[PDB]
Amino acid sequence: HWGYGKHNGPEHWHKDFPIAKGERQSPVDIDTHTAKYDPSLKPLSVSYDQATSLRILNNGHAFNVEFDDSQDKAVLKGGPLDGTYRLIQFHFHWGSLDGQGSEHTVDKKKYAAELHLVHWNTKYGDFGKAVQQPDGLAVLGIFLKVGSAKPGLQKVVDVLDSIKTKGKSADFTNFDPRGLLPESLDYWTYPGSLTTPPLLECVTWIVLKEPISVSSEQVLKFRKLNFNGEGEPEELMVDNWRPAQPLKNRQIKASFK
Ligand SMILES: NS(=O)(=O)c1ccc(C(=O)O)c(S(=O)(=O)NCCc2ccccc2)c1
Ligand SMILES: [Zn+2]
Repeated sequence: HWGYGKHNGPEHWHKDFPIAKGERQSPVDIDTHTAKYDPSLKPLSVSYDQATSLRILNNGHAFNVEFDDSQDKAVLKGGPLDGTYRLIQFHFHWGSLDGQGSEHTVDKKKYAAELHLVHWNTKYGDFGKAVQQPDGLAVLGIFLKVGSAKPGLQKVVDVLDSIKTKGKSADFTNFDPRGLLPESLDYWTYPGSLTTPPLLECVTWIVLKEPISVSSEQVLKFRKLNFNGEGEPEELMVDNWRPAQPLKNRQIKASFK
């Protein structure tokens, strides 16, 4: 099955998921000089005050912090979006070393990690229906660089020992994702896809310009996770990022000048 190794990694995914070579695949390199300021873009509206986190899951490719999305509690609106998108989960992509790990790049710069807050368009009723639509999901992408610790991340880091291997989960209530956001909500946006199989072309990407800083110790703990199941040969969960894909017939728009 698919993963991030030599034998089953991003260069192989097209054989099971032909849309991998599609017209609006993610991630992409963000050429900052070519992205055009769009004065018609709105400020993002990130309304996470009532967010209800439930659980954290090692799914064999990342860890997902899952939210109660049975009603409008944590929503993303505004920016490039029409309507209301409900937070369902967040996860990260990261490297084996600090010089790689992000999926999006900025003028070819790779960050140490990238956070994805996944939201679905509530006009489609459920997540499974939303992923079948071109405007089904909105993913808020936030770059991580290694420097000062991020205090709001440490509750996540400290639970990781309990979900070391694929299929392990743990209770993870009352986590506030507002503690993972940078100061500025300046962003780039473009139409794209899921960055893992099934690679569905259902995502409005909103990538924040300002990275968050996390400590070397924090990201080292991400790298102690396992792709494998309990008792299986240990494969460290590192380099779980898809590289940049062809931009093709797309424009990246900036919310700022
Ligand atoms: N990097 S990303 O934002 O594109 C992304 C990565 C992983 C997943 C995931 O499945 O957990 C997701 S997800 O929660 O949107 N799930 C997509 C896979 C899926 C499709 C249809 C039904 C269930 C899951 C998104
Ligand atoms: Zn992701």
